[PDB]
Amino acid sequence: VESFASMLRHSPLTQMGPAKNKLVIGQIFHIVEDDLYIDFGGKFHCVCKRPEVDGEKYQKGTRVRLRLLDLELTSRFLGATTDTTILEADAVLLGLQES
Amino acid sequence: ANHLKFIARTVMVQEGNVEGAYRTLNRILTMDGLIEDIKRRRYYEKPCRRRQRESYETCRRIYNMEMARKINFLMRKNRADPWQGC
Amino acid sequence: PRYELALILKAMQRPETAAALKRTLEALMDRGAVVRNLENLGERMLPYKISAHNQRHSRGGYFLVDFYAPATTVESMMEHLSRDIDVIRPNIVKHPLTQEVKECEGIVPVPLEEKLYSTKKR
Amino acid sequence: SSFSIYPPIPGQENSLRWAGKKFEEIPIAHIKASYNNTQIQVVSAAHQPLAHASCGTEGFRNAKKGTGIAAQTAGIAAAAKATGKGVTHVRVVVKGLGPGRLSAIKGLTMGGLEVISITDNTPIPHNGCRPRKARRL
Amino acid sequence: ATPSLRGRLARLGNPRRPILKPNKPLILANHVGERRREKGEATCITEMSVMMACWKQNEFRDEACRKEIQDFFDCASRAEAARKMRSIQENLGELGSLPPKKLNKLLHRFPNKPHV
RNA sequence: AGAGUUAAAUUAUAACUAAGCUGUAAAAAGCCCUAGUUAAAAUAAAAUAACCCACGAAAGUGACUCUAAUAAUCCUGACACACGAUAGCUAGGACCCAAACUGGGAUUAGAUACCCCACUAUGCCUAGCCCUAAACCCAAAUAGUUACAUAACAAAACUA
Ligand SMILES: [Mg+2]
Ligand SMILES: [Mg+2]
Ligand SMILES: [Mg+2]
Ligand SMILES: [Mg+2]
Ligand SMILES: [Mg+2]
Ligand SMILES: [Mg+2]
Ligand SMILES: [Mg+2]
Ligand SMILES: [Mg+2]
Ligand SMILES: [Mg+2]
Ligand SMILES: [Mg+2]
Ligand SMILES: [Mg+2]
Ligand SMILES: [Mg+2]
Ligand SMILES: [Mg+2]
Ligand SMILES: [Mg+2]
Ligand SMILES: [Mg+2]
Ligand SMILES: [Mg+2]
Ligand SMILES: [Mg+2]
Ligand SMILES: [Mg+2]
Ligand SMILES: [Mg+2]
Repeated sequence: VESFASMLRHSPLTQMGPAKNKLVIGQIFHIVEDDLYIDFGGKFHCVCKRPEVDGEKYQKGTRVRLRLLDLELTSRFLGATTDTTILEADAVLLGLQES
Repeated sequence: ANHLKFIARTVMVQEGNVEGAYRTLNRILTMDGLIEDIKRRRYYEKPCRRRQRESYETCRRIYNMEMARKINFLMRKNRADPWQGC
Repeated sequence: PRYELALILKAMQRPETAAALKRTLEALMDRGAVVRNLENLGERMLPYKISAHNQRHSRGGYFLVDFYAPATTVESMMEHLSRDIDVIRPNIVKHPLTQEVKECEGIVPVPLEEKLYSTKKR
Repeated sequence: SSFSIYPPIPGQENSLRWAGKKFEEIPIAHIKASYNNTQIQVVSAAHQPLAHASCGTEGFRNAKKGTGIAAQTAGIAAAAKATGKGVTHVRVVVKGLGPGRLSAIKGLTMGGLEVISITDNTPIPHNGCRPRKARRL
Repeated sequence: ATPSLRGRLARLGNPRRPILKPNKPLILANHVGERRREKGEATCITEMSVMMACWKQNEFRDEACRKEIQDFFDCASRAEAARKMRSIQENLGELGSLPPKKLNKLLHRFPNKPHV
């Protein structure tokens, strides 16, 4: 049987190290007009805007390439005990899953 | 007074539009606080009174700065809501 | 190098300048100084008009004199350069090469300050 | 078109003329804009006064001469008396912070005179004499 | 960058002497303030003065100067149209920012926690 | 603490030019030996940097330079010792500018105030006194803990 520690140590999310500037693969699970809700598999989805080039190629279910900035957007503000979560992740939409 | 003249707080007007040059000057002076300083030196302001002002200003700035920061951080989430009428 | 003498001399011809520098350095060696070096930063238009010795000056020659001197004597040299009518304006600074540069390791970022207020629920 | 906001230093070769004169040779229009009154004096590059006009000179009286209108009227007048003595272009120097600042400037233009550079020289002490006490104790 | 808060306020732990004395506590509020309406100043004053000069000169006969009258009128029309049409668009469009209502709602969706 | 120095203003004072200048919510009184520009010693005070948070026991200290210099192998401690903002006193010197007082001008029922103009003690330097402040960060010094735990408000609660 695999101890939890053993799993955590080998997982791809541990392999990544710091999540700044990492090329990642993500998949679009929801759309509002120009807004793509992209699950890249970490915790929170990110949300990017539908690009001008090949706009109609982006559909629920599509796969895309992301540049991860921050795994969760969070900060502490003046006078607060805890940080504030936006409940989102920060990413740059590059192109779609060149294959 | 012992410096050379006309090199300082001087703007040269372009294509003869003066209102614009003057605006530029006034922006230069506002930016460097020369305007507030001029205005504040019309009367004297006793030291304790000045201490109090500086402190109030810095508080004010801290707060505005931080509120602004939280605005620009929260700004993403103003987008049309995905989950409407859930 | 221990002190730095910043000399601003009246702007003149070659020989008279040379003379003023010579007599100046001599005075320095008589107040007990040891002169390391003599640098010439050229003659320029002074940044503002300088009034000295019933003259209103526009240009000036610039010189640095690095020298070691007994602590007592800075007042003496100062007195001397004061009353020389060829000097536009003298100054004596602790030589900038004595102070040595500590290492900025970097900028330590300062976190927002916490717990300035209690946990009261308004 | 390269246009520098900064004026032409004297030692420079820089070639710009207005009616054939160097930037240095152009007359100066001094404007003192103070809270109860605005005064204007146009002067030679060599500092011989050409023309003088103030809001008082213009026949306003105590409070009225504070206003912008008054200032403008003094501007026009100054510029007339000036163009009489034949000054086409002038470099403005604005001294003071008042109700009459801008107004007297564009009054100098309205009154048929051409403004090239507009400088602010306002006394800003770096802490000399202590100004008078505040109003309403 | 925000001005430093370390060491500034007077607190039992702080070694030094206060720098700020805040009048009201520094805690981000959950709403913003309401935009200050612009102080008005007189309009058309220049065209007025030019017309008044034209009158003083020509002895107040209206036939004499039709240009300055007509242009003062034109200007007063542009100031009326300005007063009417600028009110609404200055009251809606903030340019790069949001109307204070939307900001307040956004700030209630992700409020400050003083407590806990 | 000494000694030396001065950029920005400001002023004596001349030179031109203009009849006004100053002053307010608005005026008056004042000044026209005034005003603008160009020249300028002395005196006093130290834009910006500072959105910094350092030094000192505290009071206090933020123009520049140099000299001297910031007790204790660091517990607490007086009525003893040495200091101590502003104001004030004595004596001598300074005086740009500010200004209690006072005198003019308004305001008002009155106005021994607020507002306007002049001007003094005083603010400065040397020497000596005086020993007071909302001298308050209204939170004693020195070691500690974040356990138990909300009168209220405020700057969270506590141990020795
Ligand atoms: Mg009182
Ligand atoms: Mg301390
Ligand atoms: Mg309070
Ligand atoms: Mg000076
Ligand atoms: Mg004198
Ligand atoms: Mg009178
Ligand atoms: Mg300074
Ligand atoms: Mg020690
Ligand atoms: Mg002890
Ligand atoms: Mg005392
Ligand atoms: Mg005294
Ligand atoms: Mg005396
Ligand atoms: Mg006196
Ligand atoms: Mg006075
Ligand atoms: Mg009286
Ligand atoms: Mg002394
Ligand atoms: Mg105190
Ligand atoms: Mg007490
Ligand atoms: Mg004790």
